[PDB]
Amino acid sequence: GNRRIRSVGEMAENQFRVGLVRVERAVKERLSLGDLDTLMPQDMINAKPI
Amino acid sequence: RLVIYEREAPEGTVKDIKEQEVYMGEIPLMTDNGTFVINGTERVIVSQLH
Amino acid sequence: ATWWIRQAITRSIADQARTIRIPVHMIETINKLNRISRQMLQEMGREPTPEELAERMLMPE
Repeated sequence: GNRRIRSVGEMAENQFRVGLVRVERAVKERLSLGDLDTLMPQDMINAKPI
Repeated sequence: RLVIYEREAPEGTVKDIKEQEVYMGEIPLMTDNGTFVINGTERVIVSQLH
Repeated sequence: ATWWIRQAITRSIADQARTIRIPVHMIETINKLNRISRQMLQEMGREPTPEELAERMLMPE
């Protein structure tokens, strides 16, 4: 009753979650200096990290 | 969806640019038989008990 | 003084932080490449071919 079973689906979600927080820090970093209309939600979010 | 609040709001948006589906990562896919192929090699993910 | 320190930091970082020291323009060249690879990453949805970036970059490519 105290041993819980995870399995692939949940596990991928957890790693992916970590991927999203480490992108979050970056995202804030860009919104720090931001110009209004030049950038869009691409120039910020990277791929490789996730 | 990128929202920008008029500076010193009551919250209302100056501009919202919807960047169509920025690409982040390629996540592996699970096979019809429940296996994964990471690099040319079938790999299975064992369920966890914690 | 900010300019001098910022100049000083960077000029040193460029110089010694690599086990194989490489000239500056080389570093700047490298930096230019990552930046492009970023846009081109999702812009292309896959990632640029080694020659994809070549026309974007000035040099012999």
